[PDB]
Amino acid sequence: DVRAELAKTPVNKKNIEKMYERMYAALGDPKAPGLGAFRRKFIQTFGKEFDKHFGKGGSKLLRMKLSDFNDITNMLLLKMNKDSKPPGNL
Repeated sequence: DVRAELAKTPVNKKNIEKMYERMYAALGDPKAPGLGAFRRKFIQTFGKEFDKHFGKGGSKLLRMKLSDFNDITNMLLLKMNKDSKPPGNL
């Protein structure tokens, strides 16, 4: 959806970061209210790299071009989706 947003118009900063806020509030911060120990794994293994390939607060993503972002997130997913055993029990 940001891969559409970043190409929907000339790049639209406040809104592009609002989506990073959605993402990082969901899946970037380890200090979540009701975080599960399974999902914590993904956060530790990639929240770091969201700070690096994107910026903390989205700064790189706020200016980065879509041909880069597309393959940045493809690369992230190519290593996330590599394997990940879904949790068994609440």
